[PDB]
Amino acid sequence: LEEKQSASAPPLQELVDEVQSLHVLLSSPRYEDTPLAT
Amino acid sequence: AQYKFIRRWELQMRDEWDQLEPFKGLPKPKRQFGNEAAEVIWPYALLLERVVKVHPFTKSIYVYYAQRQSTARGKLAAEIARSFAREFLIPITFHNSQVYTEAEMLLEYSETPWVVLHSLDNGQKPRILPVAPVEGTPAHTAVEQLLAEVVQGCEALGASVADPVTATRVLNERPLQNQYVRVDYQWFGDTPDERASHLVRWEFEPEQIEPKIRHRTRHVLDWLNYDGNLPTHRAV
Amino acid sequence: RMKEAEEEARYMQFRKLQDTFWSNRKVLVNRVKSMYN
Amino acid sequence: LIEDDARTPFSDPSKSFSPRVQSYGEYVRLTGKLPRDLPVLRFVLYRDSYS
Amino acid sequence: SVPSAIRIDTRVAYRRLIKVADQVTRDCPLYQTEGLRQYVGRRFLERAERNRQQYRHLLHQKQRVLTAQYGKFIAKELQQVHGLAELLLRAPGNTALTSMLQVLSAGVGNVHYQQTVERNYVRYCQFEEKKLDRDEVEEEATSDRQNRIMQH
Amino acid sequence: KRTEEQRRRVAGWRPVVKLLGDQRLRIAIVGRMNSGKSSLFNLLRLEPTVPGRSNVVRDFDGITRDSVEGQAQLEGMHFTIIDTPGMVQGRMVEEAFRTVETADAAIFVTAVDEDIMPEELSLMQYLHLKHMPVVLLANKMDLIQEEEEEAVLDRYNSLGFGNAIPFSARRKSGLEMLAAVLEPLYHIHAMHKVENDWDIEDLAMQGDESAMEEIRERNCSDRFIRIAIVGRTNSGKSSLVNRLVGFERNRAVDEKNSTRDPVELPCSYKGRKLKLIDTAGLARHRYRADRDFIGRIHGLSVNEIRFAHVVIVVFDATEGHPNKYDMAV
Amino acid sequence: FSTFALNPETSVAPHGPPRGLVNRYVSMGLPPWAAWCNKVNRYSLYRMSGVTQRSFLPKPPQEMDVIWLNERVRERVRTSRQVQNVYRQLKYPYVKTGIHYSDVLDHWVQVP
Amino acid sequence: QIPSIRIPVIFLVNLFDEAKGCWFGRRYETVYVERQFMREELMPQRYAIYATPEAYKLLGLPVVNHHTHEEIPKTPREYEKLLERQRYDEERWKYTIEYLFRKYEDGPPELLDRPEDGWDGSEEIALSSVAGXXXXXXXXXX
Amino acid sequence: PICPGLCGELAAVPFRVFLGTLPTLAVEERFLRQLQPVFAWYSSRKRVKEQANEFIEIDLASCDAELLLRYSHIYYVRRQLFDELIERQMTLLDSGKAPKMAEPSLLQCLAGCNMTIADRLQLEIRQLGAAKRAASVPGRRELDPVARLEVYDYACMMRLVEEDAGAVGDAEMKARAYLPREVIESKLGHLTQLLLGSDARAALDKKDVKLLNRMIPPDYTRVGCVEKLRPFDVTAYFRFYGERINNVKVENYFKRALWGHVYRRFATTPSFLSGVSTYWARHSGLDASFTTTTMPQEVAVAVCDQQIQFPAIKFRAQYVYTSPETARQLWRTDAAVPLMRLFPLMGSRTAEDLAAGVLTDAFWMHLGLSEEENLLQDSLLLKVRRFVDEVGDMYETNIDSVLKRVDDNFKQVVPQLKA
Ligand SMILES: *P(=O)(O)OCC(C)(C)[C@@H](O)C(=O)NCCC(=O)NCCSC(=O)CCCCCCCCC
Ligand SMILES: Nc1nc2c(ncn2[C@@H]2O[C@H](COP(=O)(O)OP(=O)(O)OP(=O)(O)O)[C@@H](O)[C@H]2O)c(=O)[nH]1
Ligand SMILES: Nc1nc2c(ncn2[C@@H]2O[C@H](COP(=O)(O)OP(=O)(O)OP(=O)(O)O)[C@@H](O)[C@H]2O)c(=O)[nH]1
Ligand SMILES: [Mg+2]
Ligand SMILES: [Mg+2]
Ligand code: NA
Ligand code: NA
Repeated sequence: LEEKQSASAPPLQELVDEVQSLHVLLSSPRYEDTPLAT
Repeated sequence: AQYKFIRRWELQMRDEWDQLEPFKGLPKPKRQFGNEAAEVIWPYALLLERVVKVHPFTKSIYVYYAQRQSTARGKLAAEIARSFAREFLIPITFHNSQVYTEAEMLLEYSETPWVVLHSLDNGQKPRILPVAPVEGTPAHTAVEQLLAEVVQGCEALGASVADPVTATRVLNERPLQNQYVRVDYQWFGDTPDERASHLVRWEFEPEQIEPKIRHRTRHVLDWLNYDGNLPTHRAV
Repeated sequence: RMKEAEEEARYMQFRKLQDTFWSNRKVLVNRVKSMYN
Repeated sequence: LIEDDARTPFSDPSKSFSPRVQSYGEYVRLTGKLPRDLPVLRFVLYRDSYS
Repeated sequence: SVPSAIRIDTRVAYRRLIKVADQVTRDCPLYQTEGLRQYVGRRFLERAERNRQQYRHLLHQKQRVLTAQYGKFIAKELQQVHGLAELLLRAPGNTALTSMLQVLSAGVGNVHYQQTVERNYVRYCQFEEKKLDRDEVEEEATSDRQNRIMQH
Repeated sequence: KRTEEQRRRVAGWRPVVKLLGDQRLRIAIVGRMNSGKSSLFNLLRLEPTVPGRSNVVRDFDGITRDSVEGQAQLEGMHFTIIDTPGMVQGRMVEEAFRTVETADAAIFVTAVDEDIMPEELSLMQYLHLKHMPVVLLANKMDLIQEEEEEAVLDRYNSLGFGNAIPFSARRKSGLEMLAAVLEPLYHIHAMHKVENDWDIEDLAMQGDESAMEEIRERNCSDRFIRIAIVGRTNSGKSSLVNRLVGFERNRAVDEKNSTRDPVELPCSYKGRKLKLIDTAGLARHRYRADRDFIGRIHGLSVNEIRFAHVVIVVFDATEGHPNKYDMAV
Repeated sequence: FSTFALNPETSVAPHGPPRGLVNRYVSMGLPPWAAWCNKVNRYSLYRMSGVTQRSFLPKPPQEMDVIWLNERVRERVRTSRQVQNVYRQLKYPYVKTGIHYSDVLDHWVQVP
Repeated sequence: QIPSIRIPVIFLVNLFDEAKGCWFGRRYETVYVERQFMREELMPQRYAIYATPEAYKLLGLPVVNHHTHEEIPKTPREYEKLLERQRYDEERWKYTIEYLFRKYEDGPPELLDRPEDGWDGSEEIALSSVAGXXXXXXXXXX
Repeated sequence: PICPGLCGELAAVPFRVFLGTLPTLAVEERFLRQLQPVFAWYSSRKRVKEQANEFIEIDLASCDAELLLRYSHIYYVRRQLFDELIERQMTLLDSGKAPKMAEPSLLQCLAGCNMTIADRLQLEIRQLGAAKRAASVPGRRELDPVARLEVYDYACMMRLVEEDAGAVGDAEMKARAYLPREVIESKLGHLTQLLLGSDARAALDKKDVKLLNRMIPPDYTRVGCVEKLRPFDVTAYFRFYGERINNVKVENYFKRALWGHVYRRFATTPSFLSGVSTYWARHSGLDASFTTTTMPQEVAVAVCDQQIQFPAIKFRAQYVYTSPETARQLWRTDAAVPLMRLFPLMGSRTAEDLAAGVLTDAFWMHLGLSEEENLLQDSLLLKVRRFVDEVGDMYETNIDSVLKRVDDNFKQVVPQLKA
């Protein structure tokens, strides 16, 4: 592995990314155990 | 022809035993074209005369030299690299027990042989050093200067490490690498205890030295030929 | 000393479980203060 | 592990031992998940001479 | 290097063999999804390469009369293939044949292990076919003897 | 040490007694020295007739000096398994060469604590020449870690033998998996017996004399006469049983205590089924008290006397008057 | 997991003879395992240190006839099986009458 | 368990063994002979004298100390060690780097090309053999 | 080595070539002694270990087959390779049953070209026959120096005669030492920039990079080693890079082949190779004290003459693949090198390749630019541009107008026998 590796060697996008990530964290059933303050 | 097959197997096994009678448990070295310095039986006297140590943070040392050269200086440098690979490579790994050393003869034209040094850090780039022997310096001092250069390179590579704590930890948890060295223990001893029998060894372990035999007191008394403050029996 | 840090990691989960339970009780008792007042 | 016999000394490699428990283990309460839409819990309480 | 008719016939034979192999895998439980399909493919391709090499060596009116013998040899090989297919189709009923197919699909041991199981499969099927006849005629003989004894 | 003068005499041995031969599946446990061959044989053997008899096992190089055969039972499969001495000095003994050639199959057992020395490569290629069915069984599987199983098992698959079987003789794991591999051979050998049983019956109806005498051997249903040969060490009793069978079946060397596991051999003498059972050399208590392992081997010697039908005690006649301990026997 | 196997994570109390005793023995000259003797005191340690030899000659040095070079009769002790008993036996060297040939005088000469 | 040691001895005359048909030792030659042999047969007939530096000096040969009986072997292993040490002291040139690599001084023998005089065309060998995931798609609005 | 860079997209076709029965690896010893300039590729190739036999897994579709056949020097293994090649080609053609055919009027000129080539055939086969009887020399040693010359050893004999014409020892390796791939790609990008301002691609396609990794012999994969290319590999790479970087449409493959052959001539030119080549350690930054970054002129001239020699055998080997009906005949009767890299480029493609090659070679001989100096001059580049665009347009407009040029240019490039 060593030998082979040495031989080989406010934007709208981010805003909508935050929107999608927050919606996922809110509506996901895996995160249903999130504390109420969070 | 079954008896002939059995005879062939016996002959092959007899040759194998003649080759590795004291060399059964160690692994076999790489069967390359430049690593001929490993399959040969090394004299322990020569290995003791050639004792050289490198920085503890290095893990791999390879040398690459061409088989056929075009220039006179290229032939000289290739001869220097070959002499170094045949003289100082095996002592380095045998006396460091941490580094893996390898030599290679490339079937091409390369007037400048080189040596690569890999440290214990996986993210750190290896150090490459070309063999440029001075024309005025003979082969002996040229090989000596090459050895000094590679030792200084290993020292720099080990001093430029990122995290010495993790370097030392991976050094501790790295297995052995000098298992392939075939050495002939000649008139010096078979086991390190008999080898260093002329020196007091204070580095021991209590649970290791504790014998586990039945009636160990009786056996130790018999071995020491010591009375043990025990009254003699009848003896009359 | 590193094995000692591994012992805390086993019980550190439960100490976090106790804090969040009261944090839920503090935020819920705040909601009923707005509903009834 | 405690010694199993007294006649044989600790020097014998064939010494037999027996395991005896010091603590049966550690236990913690079980706390189920609390729903958000139903935080209010209703229960019945039976008390005998408790204020 | 092989005539088109022979190529078509051997493709039909290999298709039938693969159909029978998958049918066996689905009917009796083969614990691997690949099963004996890969082993059958390897063996058939090896025999195909061997026969093609033999045909290349034989190509050297003598060639015309040898082509007929080679075609008849290939026809016999394909009839043996059909027999193998029928035996595999009847295999799921018997328990030993299923175990043999399972060990051939798993591929444990050396080649001589798999070869002895491969070659002896047809012989074991024929042995089971003859066992019923032998035991039936023996039971009929014993029944006739017992009847003629009861008459005496 | 084999010499042309010695090997010429062995060829002139005439069988005093006829070996019965194997009528069931034969499997030889082939492997290296101290690889768990005897321990694997203990889990597989099942002899309710001689319960005290077992295969000796110890974490030492060269515990099994001589081969031993016995009946084994595994998931309703009746067959016999042969224990073979490990490759000593990187070579097999002559008693083990002729023994593994009689077996139908073989189980190549290898341990993972030590790498594959060039001796197994010689033995594996030796079994390749005989065209014998061999299965690779990786013993001592419990020593390997979970994250290391994929590395070692990829190597055992590259030795020509496909899909090596993981097995642990101590934890008895993989026993139900080794049984499934032997299932086809059991039905195969059962197929060979009945077909050969049909051939020997047609010749009997023809009038062949060699076929009628063979049927009478199978038609003979009598209780076995277990005849054991016991005696003091260095007395020649193992060398005697080799003269009975007609070849060097057991090992017989000048050094004392060359047999460490009793060996049983089914034979037929004048139409009487009998079993010649080798035994280890008995010894006094003042010689076996300090020597613990010899006391265990002597324990297996006295046990075979309790189940032997006819005991034949041998003693060195060159001494003249027999030994005092030989009378106590 | 087996409860009868000692837990490798824990560590039992050290029981064997300590660094002090082992270092004292190895500095006296005996091997480190030699600390496994029986009932040693100051005088027994002085005796087992070997500073003086427990040997002698069959005759006084002025009355010696057989040639002995660096040879002294020794005493080997062997403790019995059970306990507390020992057998002490003397051990004599291998006297072999050498019959050599002298270069100064012709005829050979023999001497024990 | 002391093995049979062989001692060095300086011969004074060309001794020819009649039985085996060879020379025991040339004149002024240092031979490793049996102890009993030298003591009972060679010494009395004055055919050889013990090899010592003073004997070499008296005979005029170049002095050399073989260190006889310096390490009295109590075991064949120690005897082998002593013989190896004596062999080294005799030929230190046997244990140099150039002699250790005399076989590989020209390179790999497999790499070296050797001329062939002849061969039988029927010895050629011609054998043929049989030669037989998923991820996620992440989109970013831009 | 009939055509450097004549590569086509095709599936991998594996084959297990025998190596020897252990422990007597006789053929392996022969390979170690003979395959020295290609031992890097030999070690890079995968090894297959049977129960008691050893096999090398070689891909016939790749350049590995031709590379082994050129340096084989072992008659039985090379004849078995030849037979396997021709048999699998016959089977693939029989299974395809639909090869692309060229225009019949174009194949007539190429058919008439084979008439004048038989004389040069008779001369070059005599050159190949004397090299076969030179096995006793320690340089090149064959197994049978008295056996009759056959069809399969044409590559070995041609390489031996090229070495004898170069008269310098190990010219191929001496050139690979000074020819590294990175600087070659950089200067080839510079050349395609100088030739086409905007009509050149920004880079090479990834599929074509995979194809080139398939068709180029692999070097050592060590940390300090640098990828180095033999002069033949450099010529092939130049031709393929040109013919794949030119932005001519796929329907006008003639212009792409013309660009490829122009690049091939640029590569085979000695002065261009000397100007482009640099030392590998100089490129990597290891050694800079030699100051010898220039390629040896004698070795350059020798390795260029190596590719210059033997045009007739290459022309006939390509005419074999020009038509499949004549391929089945000439594969086992006349001279033919059955390379799998030429089969996917069927009749039309290979005929356009032959036409572009002869036109480019004749234009090269007419200019004589390989004589004076400095192929990188603006006047010469503009002449090349005008030539290639004129030839492409003339081929697209009228077939006979360029067929007459092809005929005269063939007569010019391959001269008739003189005494
Ligand atoms: P394509 O059409 O180009 O391929 C055609 C092939 C088949 C390659 C022919 O060129 C060819 O090789 N033809 C002659 C060979 C032939 O017909 N072979 C038929 C094989 S019969 C046979 O014996 C194979 C049976 C193997 C069965 C294995 C059973 C295993 C069960 C456990
Ligand atoms: N961990 C582990 N040890 C085993 C296993 N099987 C055998 N051993 C050990 O291996 C050692 C030798 O056991 P044996 O059964 O005598 O092996 P053997 O091949 O018959 O030995 P020889 O007759 O001398 O060749 C003993 O310590 C056994 O406990 C196993 O499956 N796992
Ligand atoms: N002189 C002579 N020696 C014999 C004869 N038969 C056997 N021996 C020798 O007796 C010795 C002992 O042989 P074994 O067969 O191993 O005797 P054993 O009783 O099985 O020995 P243990 O297994 O150790 O108990 C060997 O050296 C034999 O060669 C004989 O008939 N005459
Ligand atoms: Mg055993
Ligand atoms: Mg015995
Ligand atoms: Na053992
Ligand atoms: Na004996």
